[PDB]
Amino acid sequence: LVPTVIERAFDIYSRLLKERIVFLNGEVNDHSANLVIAQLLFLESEDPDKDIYFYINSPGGMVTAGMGVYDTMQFIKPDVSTICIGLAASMGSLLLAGGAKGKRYSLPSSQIMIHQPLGAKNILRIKDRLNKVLAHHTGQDLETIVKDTDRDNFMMADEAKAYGLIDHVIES
Amino acid sequence: LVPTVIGGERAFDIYSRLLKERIVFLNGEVNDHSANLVIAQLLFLESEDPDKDIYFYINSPGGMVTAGMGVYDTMQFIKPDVSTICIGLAASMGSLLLAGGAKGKRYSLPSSQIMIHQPLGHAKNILRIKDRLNKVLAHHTGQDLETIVKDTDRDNFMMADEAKAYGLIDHVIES
Amino acid sequence: LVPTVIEKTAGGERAFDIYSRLLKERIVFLNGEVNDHSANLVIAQLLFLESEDPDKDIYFYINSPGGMVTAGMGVYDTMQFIKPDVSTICIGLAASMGSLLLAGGAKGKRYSLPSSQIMIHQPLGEIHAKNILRIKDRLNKVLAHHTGQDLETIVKDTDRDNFMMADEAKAYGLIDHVIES
Amino acid sequence: NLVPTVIERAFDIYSRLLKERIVFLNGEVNDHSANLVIAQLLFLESEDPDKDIYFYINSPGGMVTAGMGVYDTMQFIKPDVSTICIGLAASMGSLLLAGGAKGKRYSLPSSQIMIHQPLGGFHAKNILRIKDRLNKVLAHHTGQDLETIVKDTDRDNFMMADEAKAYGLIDHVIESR
Amino acid sequence: LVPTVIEAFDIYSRLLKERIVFLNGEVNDHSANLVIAQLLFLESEDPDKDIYFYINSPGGMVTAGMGVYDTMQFIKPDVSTICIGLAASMGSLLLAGGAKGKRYSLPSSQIMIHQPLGHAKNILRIKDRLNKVLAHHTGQDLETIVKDTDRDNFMMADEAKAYGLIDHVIE
Amino acid sequence: VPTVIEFDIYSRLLKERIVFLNGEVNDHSANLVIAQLLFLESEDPDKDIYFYINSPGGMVTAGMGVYDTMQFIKPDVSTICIGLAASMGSLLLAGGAKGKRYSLPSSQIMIHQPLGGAKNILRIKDRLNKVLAHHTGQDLETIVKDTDRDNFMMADEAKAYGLIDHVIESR
Amino acid sequence: LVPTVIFDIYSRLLKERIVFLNGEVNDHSANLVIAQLLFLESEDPDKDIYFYINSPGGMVTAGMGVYDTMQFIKPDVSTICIGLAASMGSLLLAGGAKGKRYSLPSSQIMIHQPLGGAKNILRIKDRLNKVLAHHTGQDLETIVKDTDRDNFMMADEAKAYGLIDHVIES
Amino acid sequence: LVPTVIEAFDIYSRLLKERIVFLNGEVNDHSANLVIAQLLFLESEDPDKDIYFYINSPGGMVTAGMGVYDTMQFIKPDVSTICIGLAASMGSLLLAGGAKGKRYSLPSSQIMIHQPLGHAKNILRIKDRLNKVLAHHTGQDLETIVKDTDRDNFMMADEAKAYGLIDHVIE
Amino acid sequence: NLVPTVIERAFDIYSRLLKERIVFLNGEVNDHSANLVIAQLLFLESEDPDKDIYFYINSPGGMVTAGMGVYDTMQFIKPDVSTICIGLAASMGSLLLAGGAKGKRYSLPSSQIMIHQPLGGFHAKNILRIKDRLNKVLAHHTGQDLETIVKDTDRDNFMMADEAKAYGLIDHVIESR
Amino acid sequence: LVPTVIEKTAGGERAFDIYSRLLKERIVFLNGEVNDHSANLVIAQLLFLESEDPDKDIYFYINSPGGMVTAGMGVYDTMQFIKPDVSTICIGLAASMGSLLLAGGAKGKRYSLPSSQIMIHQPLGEIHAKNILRIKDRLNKVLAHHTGQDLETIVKDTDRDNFMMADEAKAYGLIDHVIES
Amino acid sequence: LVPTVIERAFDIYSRLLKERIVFLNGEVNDHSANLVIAQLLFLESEDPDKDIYFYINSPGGMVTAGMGVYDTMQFIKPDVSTICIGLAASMGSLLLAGGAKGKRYSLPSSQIMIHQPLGAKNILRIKDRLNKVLAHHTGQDLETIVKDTDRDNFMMADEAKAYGLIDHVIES
Repeated sequence: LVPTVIERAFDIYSRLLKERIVFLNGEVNDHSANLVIAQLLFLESEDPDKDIYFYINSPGGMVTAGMGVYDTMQFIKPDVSTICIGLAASMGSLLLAGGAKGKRYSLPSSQIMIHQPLGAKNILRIKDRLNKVLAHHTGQDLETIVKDTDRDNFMMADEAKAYGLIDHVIES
Repeated sequence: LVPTVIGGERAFDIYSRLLKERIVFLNGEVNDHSANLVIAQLLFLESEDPDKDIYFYINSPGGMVTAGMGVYDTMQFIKPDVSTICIGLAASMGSLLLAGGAKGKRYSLPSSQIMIHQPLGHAKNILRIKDRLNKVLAHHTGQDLETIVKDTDRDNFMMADEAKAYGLIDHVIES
Repeated sequence: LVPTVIEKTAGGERAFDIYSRLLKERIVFLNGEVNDHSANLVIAQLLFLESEDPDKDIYFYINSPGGMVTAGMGVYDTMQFIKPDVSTICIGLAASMGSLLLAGGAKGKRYSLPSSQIMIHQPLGEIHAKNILRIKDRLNKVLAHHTGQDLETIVKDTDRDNFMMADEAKAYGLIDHVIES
Repeated sequence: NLVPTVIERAFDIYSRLLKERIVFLNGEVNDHSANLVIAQLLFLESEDPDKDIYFYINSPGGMVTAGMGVYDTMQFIKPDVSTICIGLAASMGSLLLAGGAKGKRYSLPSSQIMIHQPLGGFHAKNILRIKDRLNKVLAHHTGQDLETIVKDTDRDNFMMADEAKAYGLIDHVIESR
Repeated sequence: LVPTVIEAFDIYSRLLKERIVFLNGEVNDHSANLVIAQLLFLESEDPDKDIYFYINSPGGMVTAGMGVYDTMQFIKPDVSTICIGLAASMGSLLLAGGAKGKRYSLPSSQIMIHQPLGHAKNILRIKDRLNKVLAHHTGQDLETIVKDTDRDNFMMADEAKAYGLIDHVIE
Repeated sequence: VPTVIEFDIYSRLLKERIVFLNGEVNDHSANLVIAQLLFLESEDPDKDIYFYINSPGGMVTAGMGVYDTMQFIKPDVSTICIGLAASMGSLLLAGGAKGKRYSLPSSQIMIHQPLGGAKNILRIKDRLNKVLAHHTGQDLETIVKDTDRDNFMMADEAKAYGLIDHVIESR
Repeated sequence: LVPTVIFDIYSRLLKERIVFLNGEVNDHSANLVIAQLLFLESEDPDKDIYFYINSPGGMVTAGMGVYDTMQFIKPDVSTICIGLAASMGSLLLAGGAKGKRYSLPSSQIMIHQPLGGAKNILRIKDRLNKVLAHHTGQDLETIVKDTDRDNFMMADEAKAYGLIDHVIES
Repeated sequence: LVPTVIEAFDIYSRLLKERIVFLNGEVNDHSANLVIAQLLFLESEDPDKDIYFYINSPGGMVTAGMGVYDTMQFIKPDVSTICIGLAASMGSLLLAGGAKGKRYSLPSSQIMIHQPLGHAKNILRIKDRLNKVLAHHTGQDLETIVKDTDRDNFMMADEAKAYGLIDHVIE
Repeated sequence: NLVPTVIERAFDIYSRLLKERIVFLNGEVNDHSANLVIAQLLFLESEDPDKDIYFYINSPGGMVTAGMGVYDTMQFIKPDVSTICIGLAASMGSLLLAGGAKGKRYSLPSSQIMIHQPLGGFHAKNILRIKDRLNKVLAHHTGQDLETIVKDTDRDNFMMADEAKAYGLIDHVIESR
Repeated sequence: LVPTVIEKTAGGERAFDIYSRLLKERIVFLNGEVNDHSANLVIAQLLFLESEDPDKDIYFYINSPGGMVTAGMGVYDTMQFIKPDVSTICIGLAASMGSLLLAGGAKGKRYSLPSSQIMIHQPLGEIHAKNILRIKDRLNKVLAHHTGQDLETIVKDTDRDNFMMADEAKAYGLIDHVIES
Repeated sequence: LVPTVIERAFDIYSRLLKERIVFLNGEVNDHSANLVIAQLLFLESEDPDKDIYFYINSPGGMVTAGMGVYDTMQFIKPDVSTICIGLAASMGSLLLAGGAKGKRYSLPSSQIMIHQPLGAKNILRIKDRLNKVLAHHTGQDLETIVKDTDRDNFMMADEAKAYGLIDHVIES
């Protein structure tokens, strides 16, 4: 179902990749997470000083995979600007939240959710790290995050901006 | 995979032919795969030319709200005006994407079915998303919210004629 | 679907999938379960990169929960005996054969991103005997070699499901550096 | 669909390594996987009858008729076929490994080599005198008497690379570089 | 999966350039029709050069398979047959119907003339035609062929050479 | 399965006015309990029913039919939790007769009711909170607070909370 | 599976003229009710039947065979509700003896019936609304409006609507 | 399938007459609830005679399984435990929670205190309670129990006797 | 559902033969099939602790923990358990057969007896010292040294009834009446 | 569903399924594929009938295409070593183990109905060897014994799928009488 | 779905079996054929001189199984009267045809078909025996049967009586 473009033959995502556009669409997992990392590493290699535009529509997924992407965004040289174009739940909100400071966006009707669900024992811990990371990027107190996450504090686009997950709603 | 000149194969198919003329299809269920495709095509057509109008032909029974509203917003906030043409069925998110078309360019073919009811899809309180939908359906149609809220409650069915008078479309292509 | 990159290289205006493009930088990926299919893709790529140059480093990005011990052994062995240093970089998970593959990288060139998780549990995974699992001792020596750890320590922690964050794996000796910029 | 690929449908890593006369057997030997090896071995022979072939083997074995086809093709064609074990060579896998050119049969050190060949072979009764050509072939390449081969092919014996060198199944164990 | 050659050709396409065709796996309309297409194609390219038909099959459909046999027969170029692995049922017939003096097997192959079930009962005078075909090409008495087909006679490369199913075993 | 006289094991225990709810609360399982409660009412309406509960809950519709049937029959329905009382199980356990609700010490009790069970028609949610509050001796304000999160409880806390009256620690 | 008395638990409650519709109304579930109603009528034609309902409804054809069997038999069919009554469950609840239709407070009654159960021949849906209008006491144009709408009603509202006589609270 | 006795009793029913109960296979609501029913039934028949609880289980659900443990504890009669085959996870706990001096194993059985995954992360202070239970009944230090549970400590009948999981090995 | 049955749910042929203290193991040893034997062995013990039990075995084996449960139950209970092989006794099947009362272990003459015990046993590593109690048990009942048992339990050796008598796995081969 | 027969027998007014009722006349049935489940029902019944009387004949009605060789061997062996003569009667098919079971009946008491079909093909049907199929020789001797036929004749005709009508099986020695009234 | 009767508890077929009524319903196979043989053997044993009523509604099935039943009907002492109560195709017609001379019936609307379909090679032969058996019971020439069977000569109840498959149509 994916169309093709010229300028050479290109699928549409591949064409949009040339303009430094990366997509995450649907659930985060070893396949979808590793392809984002692959595109990010590639775009850094082409130009280490040009911004990348990371469009996110995700109900989240695996934490190991998602944190792989999150780390990669922080530690590549380029600024990864994050746009939410539908949803950003679970790891979707964290990857959104972890975009480059001042370049985190959402469309108005999207739904940002910050609760990280179920998907060895003392090992969470990981959850503490997700709260500490969300607190850095939003600026909230760690306590505020810990109270707000073990509860699916659902938020519209304007509510997420107040909370510090994104920087700008796109009304234009 | 359609009639192909020469999934992610190497070919120039019918949809790739018509994308060169800025035409875009939503055919079938709205979901993460299908919605992201529209949004990808809309972003692509904008970077090619930000002034030329896009022709977004729609035949959907609806589906996911989050993904659907993601398309709606993209239609609104890209510079190019998006024309909408209903070519069979426009229910739930189909009707909202249709009705969300640029002012003056919201078409439907004579026999099409527009249905404006929207079904569900922790939480319960969280479905004030239904109020965001009702505002936007009122904003584009021109109807009152007390009408839109009540009228978008029951499974209301419209032929193209009724969808013009209601305000979901601006014309009906008899010529 | 996998994205596609078009380039030139004094040879032609060539077209690569995103992974083949990164293979030009000597970047191989192991992503997901270690089985025959995925272990031979890795091994294939390592041989290809050696055939192109046996001295330039290889950067092996690992995000695996593990899998087959024989298939992973092939990869581990391939990493040791091709001429170029295989630098390993963990970008999510490295459990079981994955943590052996991560720890089997060149001295001083094993990395992990900060949020990655590493487990050194070596689970049970045609017909052959229990005493014939002296494959288990080889894993434990391979790990004890590469970590700098006492063999008794590796035997104690491998039948324990002992989970570690990135920096803890640094402490234990599974990696050399966590990546912080 | 296929895996790390250049295009101009696509030119995968196995193809790229076939330009270098490198061939794999990965997973169980069957009609599909065995004919692929046979077709590569024939193609490589026709490109250049004199340059060597490098056959990297990771297999639990499988079909005897299919595998014997591969085995036979390796002796038939003009090129020396070097064999390298890169994980498992079991049953037909061990036979194919052991059937590489004299002095050019390698194994990685962690590899497991199992000469036991189990049922099914495919109608089947005493006409599993296929089992006797198996053992003659295995005897010829190893230098073992036919007694020991029959003894050891009917018991599930497991060898690491060094026992496999000792036994004659392979000439070298890659312990370096 | 099938590797590719650049000069993008799949490996069987590239071997087709050298007039080499394969029957691998079960004989059925699809696989039989494929072999027929290749034999047709190669003749139109050159009707005077041999074709090399490598066979690893356990047989299968009689109609489909006899279609392949008939095409081998009635095309101009000699079709030389080489067994690599198994030749059972319609595989052993197709092996045995290669050009005279040009039927081969590699020495570890297994050849089986028995042909099972794969209409009416009286319409297995198709069975009679197969046994004639096998008799003609082997040199054997029809009585011998009919004995050895109802029995599941299993032959190695040497036995098949002695029976007349193939002309040479090659090393 | 198992059988006895002085009848499966569950039928035998139904003579001693004992009823089990075991596993998911659905139209099948709810109705058997309702049917058992009704039968026990007609057999002797003064005497007490002992209702054992080990369930992660299920349907609200099916579950509340059991709740009502406990209240609006003659007998006191004494509840005991013997493993798990989640979702509707918490409520059915909480809805036993006044002063007659028990739990075994290792039991886990969870008042949260998940979405399974459209829109504002989830005012049912307020009837649950009210039903709980009324039986718990706890304010609608904290009851809604706790049912909006995955709030686990041991038998000790459940008693202090109000959900049960006695934790069995003896004979 | 199901317990035993002295009979199985449902048969023993049939000894006291109690009948259950549990889960979906279909050929199988509806015919069991229909056979139980006939049996109770043959045991004593005057005594009241008690018909507990917990259903999301289902097949219109089968569910209307049982609704007719309630009217056609002599015994007054008391309909009690114990959790849910949607689609045919709403109709079978309403179709009980006037003076003897009951519910429990937490129950959820829904008059809406789905699509699944010739096109013009679904004039059957207009018979449905007539029969509801007859048992409720409402005008027909109120019923056709309300059905087609997902209008959820709890026991106190269902009393006001005419769908039921009482609400049990003791 | 289960044979029948006439005196039609199934064989487990007939052994119930001699106060013998089985946990065979995985511990889950169904199987756990069954065991609880039998322990309840046998006490009402006679609260002063021992019960003989034969255990061949690899464990399973913690909630369900602790329900069985608690019932064994708090009923009047001693529940003597006998391991025939396997006692892993909730099986080894249930074995170990039998009456003091009356916990048995046949000499070839395999006993494993390790308990895996089968809510929230903080709600595995259930893990703490299990390790207390195991510590209490074994006589071991909680530190030892916690070491040996996170490890997959596999014990034979003799080792389990030495550890205090059982009181006797019998021949 | 069940098979040739009297009623007064039903009284099948296995029940009718259980009145005669005859017990079967039919098909693979698992938690369901093994506990059935254990429950019968216990029931027969409780009916009458002194009269013998006749255990007719047709099994490819299966689960070691489950089967050892059966094995142990046979030694535990008071009654002599006679074992009769009626087709296959393999792995756990051969162990159960061999674990019958001294002098009361029979086999029909066409039966196949295979002492090879394969994986899976069930987490599993050196804790397959279950394998060492297997061999001690097999050694005790047969009279074979532990060497020979370890040698022969790890190779797929097949015995007809007369080799099984010779080896000590059974005391008698039913050649009459 | 299986029909049910009610009777009396100085014991009670008992109730049998149709097969248990015929078991009172010492009639056992093997119907369909020989496997572990069906071979033990047969063997169970044979032991039961012997336990009731070891001298009264048993009438074993066979309609099977065959199946497992070990399971059928059990039945064949059970037929030889219980004290009462097992008369066999073929009522449809007897192929493979079924024809061995039919032919394994008591001397002079093996029957078939006229329209029955008998094949003596012994097909291939945990892990063990090819030479270990000297089970095949035992079948061939068991058949050569019971048929009166030369062992070479049985070896020739068993790998041939040699089909026979009832009266042909009489000629070959597989049965004694065809039933004609 | 099968009801129960008194006089003792009885399923309906079991009750009807006491009046010497046997049923074959649906496809002929090892299960359904062996149960008819079992009932026939049983009814002979109860009374060897009382007729048995064999009601047949069958599309036929396996020939080995069906010929097992056919033989049993001929060689038990009782006369097996055969009634067709719906269909009697393939082996259904042969079992119908092979009822006791003068006691073979059909209801008027039933459909008798005499073609034996597909379900080693020279082995048919069996088919020759089916034609010879059908010729005995009907009285037709063997040639007539051989021509008429390798063709699905379909027949109503009155046409079957003319042909000799049954003796009487039941119009009363």
